[PDB]
Amino acid sequence: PESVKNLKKYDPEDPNRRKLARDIEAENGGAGVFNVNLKDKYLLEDDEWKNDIM
Amino acid sequence: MRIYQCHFCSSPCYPGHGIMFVRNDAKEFRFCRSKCHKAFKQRRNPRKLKWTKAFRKAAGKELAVDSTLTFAQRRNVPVRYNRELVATTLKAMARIEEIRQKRERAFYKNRMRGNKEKDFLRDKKLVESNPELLRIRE
Amino acid sequence: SGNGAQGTKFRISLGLPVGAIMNCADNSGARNLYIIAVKGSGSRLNRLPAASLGDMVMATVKKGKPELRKKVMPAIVVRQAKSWRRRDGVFLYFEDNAGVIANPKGEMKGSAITGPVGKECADLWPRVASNSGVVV
Amino acid sequence: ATRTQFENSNEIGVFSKLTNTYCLVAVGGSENFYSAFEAELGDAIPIVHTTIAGTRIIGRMTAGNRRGLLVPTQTTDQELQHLRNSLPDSVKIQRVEERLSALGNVICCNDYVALVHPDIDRETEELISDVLGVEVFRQTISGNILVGSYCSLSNQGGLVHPQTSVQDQEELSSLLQVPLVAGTVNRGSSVVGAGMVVNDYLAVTGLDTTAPELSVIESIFRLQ
Amino acid sequence: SHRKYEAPRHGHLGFLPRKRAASIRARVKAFPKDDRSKPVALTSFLGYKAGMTTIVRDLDRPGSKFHKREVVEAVTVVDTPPVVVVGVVGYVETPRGLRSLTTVWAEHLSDEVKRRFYKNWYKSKKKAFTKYSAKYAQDGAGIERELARIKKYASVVRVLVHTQIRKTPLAQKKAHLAEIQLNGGSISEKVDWAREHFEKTVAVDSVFEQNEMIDAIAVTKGHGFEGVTHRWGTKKLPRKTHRGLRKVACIGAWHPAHVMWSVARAGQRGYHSRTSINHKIYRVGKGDDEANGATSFDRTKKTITPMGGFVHYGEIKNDFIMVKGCIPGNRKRIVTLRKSLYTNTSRKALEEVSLKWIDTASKFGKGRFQTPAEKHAFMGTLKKDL
RNA sequence: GUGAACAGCCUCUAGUUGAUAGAAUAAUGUAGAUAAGGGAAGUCGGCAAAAUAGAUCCGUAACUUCGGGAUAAGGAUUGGC
RNA sequence: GCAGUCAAGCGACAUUGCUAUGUCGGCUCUUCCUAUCAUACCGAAGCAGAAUUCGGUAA
RNA sequence: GAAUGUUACCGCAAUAGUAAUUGAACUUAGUACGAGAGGAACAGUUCAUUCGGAUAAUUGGUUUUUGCGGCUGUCUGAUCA
RNA sequence: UGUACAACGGGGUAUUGUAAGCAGUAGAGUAGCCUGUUGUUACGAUCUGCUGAGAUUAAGCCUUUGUUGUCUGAUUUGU
Repeated sequence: PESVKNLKKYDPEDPNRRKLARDIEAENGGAGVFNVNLKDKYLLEDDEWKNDIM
Repeated sequence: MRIYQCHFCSSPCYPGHGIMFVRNDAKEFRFCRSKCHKAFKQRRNPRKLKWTKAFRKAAGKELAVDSTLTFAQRRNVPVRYNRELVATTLKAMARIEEIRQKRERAFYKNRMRGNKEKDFLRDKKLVESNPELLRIRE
Repeated sequence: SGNGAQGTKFRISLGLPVGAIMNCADNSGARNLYIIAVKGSGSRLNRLPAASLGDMVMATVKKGKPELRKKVMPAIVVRQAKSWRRRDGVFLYFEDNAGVIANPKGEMKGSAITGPVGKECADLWPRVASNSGVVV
Repeated sequence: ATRTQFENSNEIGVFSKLTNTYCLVAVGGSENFYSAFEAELGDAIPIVHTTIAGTRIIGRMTAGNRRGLLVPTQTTDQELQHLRNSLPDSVKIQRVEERLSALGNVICCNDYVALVHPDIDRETEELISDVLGVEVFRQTISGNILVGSYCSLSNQGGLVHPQTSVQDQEELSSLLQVPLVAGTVNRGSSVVGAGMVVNDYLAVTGLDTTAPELSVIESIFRLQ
Repeated sequence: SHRKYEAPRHGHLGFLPRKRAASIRARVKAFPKDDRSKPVALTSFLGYKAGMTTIVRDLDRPGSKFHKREVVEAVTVVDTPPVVVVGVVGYVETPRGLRSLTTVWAEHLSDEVKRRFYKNWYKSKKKAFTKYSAKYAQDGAGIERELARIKKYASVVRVLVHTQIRKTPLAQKKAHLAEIQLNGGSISEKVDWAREHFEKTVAVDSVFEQNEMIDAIAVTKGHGFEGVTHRWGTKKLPRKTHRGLRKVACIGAWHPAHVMWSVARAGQRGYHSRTSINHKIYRVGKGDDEANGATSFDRTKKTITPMGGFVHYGEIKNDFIMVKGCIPGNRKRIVTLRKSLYTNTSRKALEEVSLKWIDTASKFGKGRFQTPAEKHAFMGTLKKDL
């Protein structure tokens, strides 16, 4: 994919880089208590109902 | 969640109910209750048992094929979960259930039609063949 | 849990106590296994060690190629044949209890596994799942 | 070539599946495994936290390419819905009612050619061919019935387990129309298919993979 | 003699003596810390067990291998109709432990509690509160004096409440009096809040809530005279042992020359008050809300009550609390619900329990349908229909 | 009558209703049974239980004093019209 | 142990070569002791990590 | 279970007993340590072993519900029962 | 002397499995009369339709807009 070629390699150590949600996991509880929301990741025509329950 | 149809009776099997059997053929058989599981373990044929839906479908006691039943299928191809589609399906399921109930009632009425004539003939036969009983009655 | 397990073990009914015979499910040439002990079981008074689906046990081959007889090696149970509680909410049981032979590292002796393989065993043992052509 | 690990399992292929347009990873454990793919893939292609039949071996229970994805019968409707939502319309998702639910091990395929367990019925073979749009052949690697576990394939190349014979290697290379190399992964592990996941531009393997193994993987897959 | 083997003693020695409880109501021993920084609130509630049922919950427990999976589990249903305050007790600390200072009753009491004070109620003249009611009125002073005395010397305030038995399907018709310690604001605030609630009713959602952890205290099932084998789990003798085999054979040594109290003799089993803690509430129900057994993942307008009603119990028809696991005591038994009693901070307590589907199939047998509509749709029209 | 049988059970002729009893079904016992997976891992020891049991047909080894083993062993059937 | 060795006291420590004639056992049970096998907490050991030895309270 | 002026309800607690127990899994982290081999703490999180208290939600087990059906001998003239 | 209680009865929920009887151009086949070659009338285990029919339903299931019946039998207790 052309997106991969355009994408820049991950910076080994730099605050100005992709979040790498592992960091998000660490900053809000850690690996033992963090609750990953499977929602908000998929694509829908309208994001307003992205959290709705089937 | 998923309600499974009993292999021996096709009845809805809710989660946490009944027993499931897995054979070396790498397929699963689900039984709603211990009765069906025991019947299957005896190698019985559901088509020969009157109390299972298989016999009724084969015997024609109930409508075996109908247009309403085509809506329910194993959707191997998923849907993108559109909110409007959810409500449309919610209404359509109720409408289809009502229509299927009406059609089943019509089929039952068509199957049971003519019993009145047979009952009347039986009553006539009983009355004609019992003159002494009627004479004593009045 | 012994080496090779990649997670906690579910609490399931005990199917195979010590001395139980379980059929083989790999192309290693063995046909039946005799369980002598169960790894990870806490021995208690009068209580015969018992295994279950996904458990690792030490067994000696009783039937099959003679080269594998009289030697004890770790074995993993792939079928229990006793009803156990699945978290999905179904009391499922297998036709016949069976197991496979593997080294303590979890590597499967046989290149492939035959017949159904329990979910609670394939999930816990990556090698079993990789060498198993059928799950559930 | 990048080194990563599951919670503590070095068999990356078991707990993950990688393709040219999407990737699948297990939800159990933590996000350390998930973040490893992000470092190399970023957000160019979707990465979905998905389970199959409640197991973490989704990498071996499912098989597919950039054009489609296949799941076994044990997959619940919730998992299918999540996979459909989390992937673009260009990636097909088709439930498979085949007797052998181990799609990842039974089926080894790339964007152009596929290999399946001979026991698979012709109906499922045709379904795989249509959904994935690839040539499907019934073949085994030197008697290894599970092609999906003992072989790895991609548009750049493929890798098979060391026991493959020279004649078998030549036949498989001719059939798949890609270079093939017989070797080990994860420090001598013979299960190459389950040990690592590879695509046209990224190979991910366990930490145990030695430097010669990484060099061989890079050379055969032309990643550098 | 070390007997060559070590084995754990059969049965816990703390739950002795194994005698029958003095009352069907399991009196609560200890109340929470009673921190006076929070608003006044009740510490416990009274309910009646109404059988059990199954629940499928989308477990969101992080770290666990069931994270984001669907797990089926058992939940107990307790009938918890609103409770009405009928008095207050002022307790004054003493060197010999807490002592009851005085008790103040409400202006009027329903026949349910008046019945609790008689055993031949139908023969009784029903003189429950003929003079106390007369003393309450015509001066508004006698009670006020007791209230002031309680405010002056009381340390912990307990509210007298009783269940609305007439609302439950039970044919008992008798209410159960109980003392519930008042937590929250100062004792003056406690009595002021209790005073304003005289003759009024208190709901259950104001005490407990979803995801809350509670402790179950109730009398266990009675079983009568039981052998040691089942009473303590003693292993059976091999076969046909002389003078019986289902009993402990050796009772003690020659020295001492007496039977040790801990040798687990046979005797009464069950009917002993027991306390269980860390029970998570899964759902709080209301009798005025239709579709109590419905869920966001079900959409079915059905009540939690199983088809044909519960076994040995009527229809809920009132507010109820759904709790996972098993609660001591049998159906239609008075059970008191108590707070966790400690500042629980485990992830299980913090977990949010959003039910996916609630089982309402008949408990009278191998139920296959959740509501009569499903049964009619499946079986279809019958002979009796026409 | 069933059944090879005076084996086991019911019935006709004939003879009996005599064994202190009313209420409940606590533990433990006496007599008889059932049980998911293992199938002796229990015990001094297969102690007790269990398993095959009649009839028709195929077949029946070592040994042997040729008379026996033998119903060896192991297999197929049993109803009604 | 045998036969020596020197010597603070009135012979301590150190020191020289070799060197079944009985019936009790087992299944269940309760309790007690520490002279601590495992678990809690610590000190010394070539404890770089890992693993391991001894020692102190603790049944 | 008598005596506590009677009955009933709600309470305090002198006193006696007392329980939880142990290993694993993620993160820490292939990080400190280490020439290499290999390889950890703490904190946070998730299960299981033994034991103890409950309870039939689901599943297993029992049938005198002798509840519902079928089978054999025999008897009520036959059917039904 | 009233959302009072008890025996029935009506429903809900369950268990089992298709009841007696009727009719059949189903029914391997065997017989009178006749005269075929689907003859007819007889026997005929079973099967088919009334008939998911019939039976039980609490002795420790839920409910009851109905029917019937019951509601002053003895003793004891005092600061």
